[PDB]
Amino acid sequence: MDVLSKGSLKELLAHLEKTPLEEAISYRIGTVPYQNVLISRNEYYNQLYPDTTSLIDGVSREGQRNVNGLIMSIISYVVSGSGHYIPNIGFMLLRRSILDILTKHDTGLVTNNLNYGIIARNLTVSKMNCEQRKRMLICFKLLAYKDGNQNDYEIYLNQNIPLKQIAPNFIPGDMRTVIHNQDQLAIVGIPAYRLTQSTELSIRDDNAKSYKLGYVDWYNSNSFLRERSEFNL
Amino acid sequence: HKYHHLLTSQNSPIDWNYHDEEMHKWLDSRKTTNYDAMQKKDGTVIADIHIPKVFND
Amino acid sequence: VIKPAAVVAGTSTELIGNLQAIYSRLRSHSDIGFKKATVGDVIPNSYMIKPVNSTEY
Amino acid sequence: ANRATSAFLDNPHPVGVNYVDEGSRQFVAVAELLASKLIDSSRESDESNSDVPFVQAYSKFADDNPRHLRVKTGGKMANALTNVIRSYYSINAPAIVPQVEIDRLASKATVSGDMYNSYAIFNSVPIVEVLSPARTTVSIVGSDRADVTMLNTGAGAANITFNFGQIAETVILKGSVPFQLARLNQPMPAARFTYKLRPLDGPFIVVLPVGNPLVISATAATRIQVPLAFNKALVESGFQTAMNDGLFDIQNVNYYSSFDEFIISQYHAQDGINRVSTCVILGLALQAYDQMRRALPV
Amino acid sequence: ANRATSAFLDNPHPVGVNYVDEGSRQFVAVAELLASKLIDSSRESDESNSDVPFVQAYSKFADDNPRHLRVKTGGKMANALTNVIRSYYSINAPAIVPQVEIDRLASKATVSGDMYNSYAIFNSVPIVEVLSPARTTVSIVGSDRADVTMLNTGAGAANITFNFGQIAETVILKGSVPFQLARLNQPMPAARFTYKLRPLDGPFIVVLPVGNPLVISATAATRIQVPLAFNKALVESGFQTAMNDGLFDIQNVNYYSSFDEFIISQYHAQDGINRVSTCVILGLALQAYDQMRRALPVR
Amino acid sequence: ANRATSAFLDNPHPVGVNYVDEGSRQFVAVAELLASKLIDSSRESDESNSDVPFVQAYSKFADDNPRHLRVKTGGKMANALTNVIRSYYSINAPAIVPQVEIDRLASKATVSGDMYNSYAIFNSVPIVEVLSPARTTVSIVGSDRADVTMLNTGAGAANITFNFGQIAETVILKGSVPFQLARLNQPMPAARFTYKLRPLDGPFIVVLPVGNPLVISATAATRIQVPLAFNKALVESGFQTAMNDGLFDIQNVNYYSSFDEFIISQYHAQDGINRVSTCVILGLALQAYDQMRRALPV
Amino acid sequence: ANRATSAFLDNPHPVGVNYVDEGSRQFVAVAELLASKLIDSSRESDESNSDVPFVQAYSKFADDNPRHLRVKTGGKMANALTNVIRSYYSINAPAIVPQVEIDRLASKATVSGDMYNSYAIFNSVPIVEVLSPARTTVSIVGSDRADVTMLNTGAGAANITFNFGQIAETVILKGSVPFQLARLNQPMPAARFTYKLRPLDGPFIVVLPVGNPLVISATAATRIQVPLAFNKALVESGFQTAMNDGLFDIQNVNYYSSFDEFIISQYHAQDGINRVSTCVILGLALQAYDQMRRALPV
Amino acid sequence: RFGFRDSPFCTSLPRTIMGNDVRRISYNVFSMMEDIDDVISEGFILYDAY
Repeated sequence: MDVLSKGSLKELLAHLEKTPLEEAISYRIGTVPYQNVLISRNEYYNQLYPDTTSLIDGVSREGQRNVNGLIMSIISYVVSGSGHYIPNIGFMLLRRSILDILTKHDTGLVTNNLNYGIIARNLTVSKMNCEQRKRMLICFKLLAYKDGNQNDYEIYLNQNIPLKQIAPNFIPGDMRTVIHNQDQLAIVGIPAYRLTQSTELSIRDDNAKSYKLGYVDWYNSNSFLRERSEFNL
Repeated sequence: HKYHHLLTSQNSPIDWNYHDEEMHKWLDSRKTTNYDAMQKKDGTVIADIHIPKVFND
Repeated sequence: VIKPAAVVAGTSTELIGNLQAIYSRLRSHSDIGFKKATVGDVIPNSYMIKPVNSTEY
Repeated sequence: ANRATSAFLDNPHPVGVNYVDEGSRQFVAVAELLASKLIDSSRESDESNSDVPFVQAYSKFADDNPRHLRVKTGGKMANALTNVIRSYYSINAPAIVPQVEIDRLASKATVSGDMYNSYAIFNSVPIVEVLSPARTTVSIVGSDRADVTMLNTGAGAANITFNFGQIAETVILKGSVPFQLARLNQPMPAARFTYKLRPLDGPFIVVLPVGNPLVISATAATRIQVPLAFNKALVESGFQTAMNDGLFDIQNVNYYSSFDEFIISQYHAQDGINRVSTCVILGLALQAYDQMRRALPV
Repeated sequence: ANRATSAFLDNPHPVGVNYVDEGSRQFVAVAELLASKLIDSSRESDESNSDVPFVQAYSKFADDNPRHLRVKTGGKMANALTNVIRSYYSINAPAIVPQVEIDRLASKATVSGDMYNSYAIFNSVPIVEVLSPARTTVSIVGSDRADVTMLNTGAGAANITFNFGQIAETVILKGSVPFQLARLNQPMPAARFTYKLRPLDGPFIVVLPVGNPLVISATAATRIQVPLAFNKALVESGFQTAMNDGLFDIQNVNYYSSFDEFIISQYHAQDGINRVSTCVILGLALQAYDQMRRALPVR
Repeated sequence: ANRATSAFLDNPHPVGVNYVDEGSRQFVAVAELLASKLIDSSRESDESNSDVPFVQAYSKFADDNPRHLRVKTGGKMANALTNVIRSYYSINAPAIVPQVEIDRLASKATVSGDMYNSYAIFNSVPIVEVLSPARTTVSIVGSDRADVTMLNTGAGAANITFNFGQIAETVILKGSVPFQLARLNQPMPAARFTYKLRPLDGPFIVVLPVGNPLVISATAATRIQVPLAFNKALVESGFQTAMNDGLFDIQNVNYYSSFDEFIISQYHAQDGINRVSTCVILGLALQAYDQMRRALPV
Repeated sequence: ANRATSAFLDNPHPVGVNYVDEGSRQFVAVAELLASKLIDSSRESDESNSDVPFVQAYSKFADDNPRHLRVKTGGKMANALTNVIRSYYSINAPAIVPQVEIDRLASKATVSGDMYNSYAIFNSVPIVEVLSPARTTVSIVGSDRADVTMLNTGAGAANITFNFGQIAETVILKGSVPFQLARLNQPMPAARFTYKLRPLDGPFIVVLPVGNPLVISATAATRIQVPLAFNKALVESGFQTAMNDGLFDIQNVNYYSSFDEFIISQYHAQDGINRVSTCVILGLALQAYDQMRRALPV
Repeated sequence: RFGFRDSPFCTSLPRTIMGNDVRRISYNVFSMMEDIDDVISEGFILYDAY
């Protein structure tokens, strides 16, 4: 809910600096993705509603134990709000910040073999909105510039023309680009009053709607409950 | 395999009989042309050595 | 050949006709192949073109 | 045996998955409401011999005053409405409109955005399969009125199976000459011109006597939930306009003669009830496109 | 000789003889007027984000205040309109609406029961009979546009007689190839693509040459007196709705694809001048039915 | 070789050359505006219990106060409107109403005479010619939806050329069975159920296999500039009323099933652009004729 | 039969698909307006013996103050203008200028950016095909004025078919000696020196006597919608400069003598309307290029 | 054109700044905004008012 509230690149990067990798990994066992299922939407239809499960839903799903699974878990947290179940990663790695994983070599993770096309297909980029895609491209650029793969990122953008139009205008390692960036990346914000307490047909739309409706209540009450446990640590 | 059946069947997008007949008519014309070309360069006996008329199909 | 023939056929006679139709075409192509070696002309060979310095993406 | 299927029911292409949320539904409803006021204001301006009613309507729709030396394009609302129409048709469309832009355009007027307040009747006839035995020829022509022409060449009468799907509500069958039709495992009645059928009542068997061809004319009615502002006449005009403007020109898509065929074909696809909700929002957007473009041609 | 006739013209079932007086005609007009207010109020409720306009119009229509947990169906007015519609369609349908209920509902709004103020155009093509010789085949398909396919297998040219009835005003005939058509005992003209005909002129003879088949497309237009509130689009939508809900499922009745077919079929039957009056009231009732259900839907 | 053509495209008759000036265009625009108010005043009068809204509307239209025991024809406006419709249809029809009378009736309301601000979509299919080989039979039926039935009795497959003209913007081809179609001197693609074509691309070649006949259904959409008040539903009703009232009965004219067939046929004639301009003015006059006659049936 | 066609109409290459948006169009209009001021200040500085007028104009155009011992190329506007001209010509030419640079440069002056306000007349004569019998020989020379030389060596008179396309509005034919010309299915008139023809009317037949060769000179006029600032003299000069400076030379592109030939050839290709729209923006860009390069020879 | 220092006048309000479209908020929405501090950091256009 906090990560989805950020609406600027410099807010999003600041949040990733303070957030450990533990928050991007779920301890719930979940279900296997890419499964054709029938769900109940009784507000609209008497019959069951066909849908397919995906990693970028708001619900935690089982994840693979490879490096590909950990990168997919990070991106899913940014774009959907929840991570995936990857057990026994390691105490040292889980303490590191998300930005440290993406942009630093001291972590001990190797991401040179990652294929950006495969990761996008596994995350169902075709079903992602403009804000979600821009967030995903930010994570790709950070990973590419860490590995010296700047050319591969540009070539990958040439192949996918629609992704090129919405590519973020920031160069990692340059502070000027982050300062002057004017991107809008807020999936969840203070709702327009027109929003109602109604369900949505798709799994993704309903879960995103749930985050939107609960943002006002979370905004008012998160500070005190966080402080009630943070003090005397 | 469904596409394989379609290309074989009567409703194929390719008229196989028409193309096969034209290949046959193109091949024997080449045999006549190549045989005549060699009859001028060297003798008829040498032409029979290298392009036998017995072998057709 | 049995896989293409039975993908759509609903009767045993339907299946036998498809099998014979495919082999009629196959045997017609075998005759053309041998004729190509007897016309006095060289036959082209299949090839694949790949970039000199391939790029990952 | 031979199988005959309707042309428009074949291979429905996937539809877009974007701009189907509550916020985006309101924007389409806002565009329709504001586009209607543009048409009415132009009529009022012509009658009153004053451009003042049109200036207000254009300013609300386009966020800028009309100018004599600037082309009247409808502003940013027109661009957003055009882009969402492209996205609805196919999943391969770019879908580049920001969420901040959509939300600000939904605040121009207050509308519920509910797409289930009413219903509309669609007339496309879905013949999923016509199964005919040997020595018989069957041809299916037309979508709004389906004509099935059958010839019996063999020695005796033949039985022909008709499948109308499980979605259409009612189907009326009319023949050139009286004919016999009955459900599976049911006795055949006396020959008569007209049959009224429920498509959910299994496949239907038609007795085809030897001799002159028998032609069956089929009409069907299907009810699909639509918003209260839905108008089939305006949706049909917008669908034709969008095709001519190139809004539907994307790779790996199917083209239809009318929005009637488009919505029914997507309904009959596997898991087609997912697509029917997106198609209704597309129809409403086309209703806004027709009114806006007629008032502001480009 | 072989005889071919249009499918929709065959055996028109008798229409009802009840609820055709001035009091019942006023009730149908009142229902149509109130149903239009119901559909407009629902639009206003959407634009104002308030249920007051819709509750305001539903109270006038149903004489009851809408309450949550109770399904909104239209009240007693919906019950009367739905059952009166069934009686108009067939004479076998029962008459179950009391006269006290009709009089009370007719007094809700002031309106005239006049059903002959205006006119409308109906496009069903009446082909009463097509008479052909032995060695020819004739097939007729379609109602709005009728395609007549004729094939001649004999040695010489044959004459086909076309009867379009006496009710239709004009009939336009278009052929796939130029053809000759003339009235009875009249010299044949030169081959032409199109013919404009008056059905009252008499039976028409078509020369069918030996060879490829000749297809004649027929379009017809007829004038029927209707009230000013008549809207063809709304009437047709209500006709399909009434069919889907099963109100027209009565014993020994004939089913039509459109209201245009239904009204033309009843016109061409005997005592069709009396039948067409009842059909007009049914069309206005179906217009009220269409607007009522679209305002109050059921999944 | 055999040639097949659409029936409604054959021999378009010359249209009238009068009442096409700015003052005459204003009169038609005034007539449509005042006739629309006549139809709306009737509904408002019935809702209340006063004939005042109708009396005001009729007095403006007819220049005379309505009276009982009189037919209520419509006054001089109704007479003038009837005669100009006759003149538009044919160049043989006389021009009766003087220009002074037209100008006087045009001053009753202040409306612009522009007739080409907006556009409309017309769905008549212009199959100009279908060229077929010796051993093939081709039949064309229909105008709104054109069905072409072709049968090949020859030994091999035959190529059939389709020419849709240059005016239509899009043409959708649907087949009873999947078929192959390609442009001139172009490779044939795989068999497909539906095709979307631009008639300006060029003549198209359809492969007709030996066996059962193949039926292709064609639908077209052409955009024609019209006034904003144009309504296709009202124009078509007036066209039928015009033919039924016998004001299109002139020597040496061609008759059509609908206004849509009339306007597409004139577009494909020699001076297509000039002919269509007159027909659009005829369409607006017919729209006024329908509204006026429904309120005042004589 | 022998077929002869104009040379400049053969094989038009695809145009670029970048820099066609509203912001890009505004950039070209701003560049044209600023280039016009650059050449006006250069003349003023010469006549006033002061460099102040030129310094002010160059600073706005180039975003830097003029300095001695520097090249005075034209700044970032010159580079963007040069690169967009390359992209418009060919689809193979890369698009280098980022959209951020285009948008920043478009904010220098307020312009409409609409390229369809006005029109221009183009005088290239399109001869799509000339069909001749076996005995006759036909040769076509010229683009602005086309001379068709025909000689009949057969026994009798021959019929030569002329097709001028459908885009050209008026074609005027003049002959060395009086000749006979008529449309399809029309009577042949007496021999005249000159004919005025509408290419939309149809193919035209010329009777070629046996005696002496006949040369027909053809002139045509075509109307293409262009912005109001369009100047044909400046565009033609800019086109030649673009070719000389070598920014049109890429792989697989046709070359033309004038911008008139380039725009007409693209009109007659497939998707000609969309191609011509891009070529109009190239014409305005070439107009800006000619003025800026003449003010600052580099 | 006028030589003003830090001119508050633009020839037209820019459609895009730094490659992204400038956000537009109606005056009514901006009045009810409680997250106004986050919005002003990016910049916006106010409309629907005189």
